[PDB]
Amino acid sequence: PKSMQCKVILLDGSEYTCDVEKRSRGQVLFDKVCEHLNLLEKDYFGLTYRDAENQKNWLDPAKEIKKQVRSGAWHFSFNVKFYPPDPAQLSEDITRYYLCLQLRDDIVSGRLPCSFVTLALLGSYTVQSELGDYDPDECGSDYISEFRFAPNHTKELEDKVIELHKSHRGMTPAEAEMHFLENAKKLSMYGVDLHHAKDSEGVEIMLGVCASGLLIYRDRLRINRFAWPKVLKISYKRNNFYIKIRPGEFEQFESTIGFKLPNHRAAKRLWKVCVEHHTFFRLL
Ligand SMILES: NC(=O)CN1CCN(C(=O)c2ccco2)CC1
Repeated sequence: PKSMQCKVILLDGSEYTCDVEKRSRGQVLFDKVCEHLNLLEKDYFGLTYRDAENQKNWLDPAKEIKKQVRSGAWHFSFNVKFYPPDPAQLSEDITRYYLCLQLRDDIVSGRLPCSFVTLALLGSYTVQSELGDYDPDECGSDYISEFRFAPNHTKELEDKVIELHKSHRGMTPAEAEMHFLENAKKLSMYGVDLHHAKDSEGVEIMLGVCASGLLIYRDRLRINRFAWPKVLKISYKRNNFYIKIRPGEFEQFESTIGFKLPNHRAAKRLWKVCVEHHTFFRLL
C-alpha cells in the first residue's frame, strides 16, 4: 500500500507532516490534521493547496487528493472555509482559537481591512490571550511586540495595543478570544472571499462570497448585495459565471447578471465556493 508524504501549514505557521495512501480522498488527510489539532467542530475548516496557475484551491474532501494536486507537490494549508457569523455559538473554545489564528492572518495579510483602533483592540486581545495580564517589566516606552497585528506596523499602533492591553487585567485566554471575535465579526470584509471579475460591459469588479450572500463591489458608491434567498441559480460556462436573481413579488421573470472571469478555472472555482457557501448557510 503506497503512501505519499503530506505537508500542511497550520494556522500558527508550523508544519504538520503525515502520510496517506496515494489514492486517498481529501477527507482522509483532513481527518488526520483535525485529530492532530484536537478539533471537533471540523465543518468550518478545510485544506487549501497552491496550483500551477499559483492560486488557492480548496481540497475537495470527497475526491482523490492526486486528481486535485495533479502535477503539484502534496503541500497544503489548514484554513477557515466557512466563517461563522456568530462565533459565540460555536460549541468549543478550541474552535474559536483556530478562528482567531485565521483572522489574525486575514488582518496581517490585508485581506480583512481594519481601522487603527480595531487593529489595536484586536491586537490587545491577542496579547492578553497569549501573555496574560499586562506587565511593565517586558514593556518599556520603546516596546515593539513579536506579534504581527497589521499589514503595516507603526510605533503608534504598538503603543495603542499596550494601552488597551492594560485594560484587560484578569481576562482569561478564552474570554480575550471571544472579545477578539465579537469585534472581528463586525468588520465589513469578515469572512468575504474576493474574486476578480468583469461585468457584462468589461468593467473590473470584485465578487465577494460570504455566509449571507453575494457582493458585487463596482465603484464603492455602488455595492450590490444578493442575499442567498434572492439567488435562484449559480452557473459557469467557459470563462463566464452567471447569477439568476429572483423577480421582486409580482414580476414575471428573474434577471440574469453575467460576469467574465480571467479563465475557465477561475469561473469554476467561484461557482464551487458559491454553491458551498449557499448550502452551508442554508443549513445554519
Ligand atoms: N438595511 C440593510 O438591509 C443593509 N444590508 C443590505 C444587505 N446585507 C446583507 O445581509 C448581505 C451581505 C451580503 C449580501 O447581503 C448587508 C447590509
